[PDB]
Amino acid sequence: TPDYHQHDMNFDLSKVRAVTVTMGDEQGNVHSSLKCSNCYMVWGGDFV
Amino acid sequence: LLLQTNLINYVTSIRPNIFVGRAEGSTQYGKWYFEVMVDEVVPFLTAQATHLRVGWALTEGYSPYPGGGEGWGGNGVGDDLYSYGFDGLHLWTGHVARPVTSPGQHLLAPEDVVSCCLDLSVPSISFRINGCPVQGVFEAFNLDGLFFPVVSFSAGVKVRFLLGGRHGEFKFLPPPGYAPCHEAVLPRERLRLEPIKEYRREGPRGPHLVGPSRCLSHTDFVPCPVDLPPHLERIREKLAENIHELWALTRIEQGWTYGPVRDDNKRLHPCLVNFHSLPEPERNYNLQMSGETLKTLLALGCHVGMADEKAEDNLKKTKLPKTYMMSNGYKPAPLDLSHVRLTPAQTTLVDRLAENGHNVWARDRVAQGWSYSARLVPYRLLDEATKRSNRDSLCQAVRTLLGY
Amino acid sequence: LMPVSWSRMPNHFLQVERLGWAVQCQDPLTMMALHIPEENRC
Amino acid sequence: GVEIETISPGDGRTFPKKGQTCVVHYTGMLQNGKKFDSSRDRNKPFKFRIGKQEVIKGFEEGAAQMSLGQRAKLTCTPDVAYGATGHPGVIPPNATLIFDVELLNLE
Repeated sequence: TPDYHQHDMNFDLSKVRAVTVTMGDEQGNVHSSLKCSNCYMVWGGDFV
Repeated sequence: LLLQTNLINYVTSIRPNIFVGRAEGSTQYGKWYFEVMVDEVVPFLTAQATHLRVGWALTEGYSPYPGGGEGWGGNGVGDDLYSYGFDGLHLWTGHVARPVTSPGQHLLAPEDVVSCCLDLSVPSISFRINGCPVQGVFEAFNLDGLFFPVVSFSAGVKVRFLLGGRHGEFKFLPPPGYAPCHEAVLPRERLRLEPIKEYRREGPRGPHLVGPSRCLSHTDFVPCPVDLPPHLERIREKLAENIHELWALTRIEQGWTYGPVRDDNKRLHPCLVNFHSLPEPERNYNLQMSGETLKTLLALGCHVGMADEKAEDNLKKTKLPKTYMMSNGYKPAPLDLSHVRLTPAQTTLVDRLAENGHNVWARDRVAQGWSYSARLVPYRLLDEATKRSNRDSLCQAVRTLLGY
Repeated sequence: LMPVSWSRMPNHFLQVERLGWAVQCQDPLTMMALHIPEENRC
Repeated sequence: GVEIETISPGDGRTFPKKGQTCVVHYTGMLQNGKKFDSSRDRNKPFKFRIGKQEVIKGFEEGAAQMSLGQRAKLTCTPDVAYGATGHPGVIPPNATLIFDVELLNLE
């Protein structure tokens, strides 16, 4: 997505921004659990 | 297809000097709390609404950049993945907002209080309206640096910012276990409000262009303690007694002449006698931390070798300042380790050894649950007063160079 | 990706202790902007 | 369907009736976030008569549910405002309209 500006030479998939947003009721029981990430990729080393 | 255009107002962010983070070492508690006071009544001055937000941001923001931005203009907190904030009706992360629920359902208004939360084991951020919880929590972080209490404002704003024990009158009671955030300050200066990533500042001549500043990191805020010839183990007490001479020197000025009951407040001391006359944990008290220090001294990289042997007894003591004598008969008298002006490396080697001593004791304090609560920071980051005593105390032990 | 650009310096900024350590801000300020929609800077 | 979500509280007792003028200092937006109308760039508040079919259907069924001094946020569905052909040059066809209405005075 366009709001991604990580320019590093030591990048691994652990170095990916990911923020989990959860909301619930006043009872405390959750109501959704959204995860926004600035990057949606896989690792090619995870297949070969 | 085309290039649309419009008018955008301006916004700026302000943060305190405090710096909180979590890492292996001195990491405080991971439980912090503060409020804030707002009394602004200008919702539509100069067309667009007046942006007002508060929250957290990590120490890689670089957001301010007054002018252009990403969505529309150089916006404030919440429109990225490096800042988490709240406005009164929405949660902002990644420039996208979601509505929240609470009793009252109105955004920030004059005469109101908002309470933020911090808990770095779950790690998650919650918020609290003046007297009720806000139903929403951020989770799944990537905490690697530190955090800023950040505020956002467009213009025409006179917000008062609440801290705590210093002057912030906490209207409400923090939940069980939360530092008021005034304790966490750099122990080398006072606290103040400054704008983040400022590159122009006013002055008597006028504008001043300032480049990038410096900042700490997770690794920096972590103390780290450092990792046989017969004469090395032969001296022992000889250096210990020479160190033990000073143990009464200023404790004569204190007036603590061998207190038999350990008067901690009425000026007496129970370990002010000879080594054998001393209690059981008093010989390694001045030798174990010194023998290991000498054992570690090889790892210090110093160039030392016991080869003086000047009559093997020319190190004469200094004594006879009036009575100066106790029931024990010690009459403390430091030896002739006075005319030793050290070496350029020794000026730092003693400091380097002193840094190890502060770091080693820091690890010992950290082991017992960070001193088990109830005030010492990592070396080279600590205060100035602590940097004074530790030099002279270790110097006398180190002045034995070229004497034995 | 290249970690450099050339951004302009606005000619006027936002300008700006006691109980509460309040902030000071009176005057408003604004600017004109573009919204090239392909990738969305401004 | 008009979803009225409030933004700032109001009086809560004075509501518009038939045959009565209102002044509304609105600013309209689309679903994507692009503004297509504002009545504050002109510094001239919009005034309309309720019931005589001046405004669109979503605007008056939106302005009737509010109070004096209240500022709310509407989400007008495309069925009730410019369904098929739309308004040429401003609003694309089959687009959702969002209005941040604020009633200044006179119900």
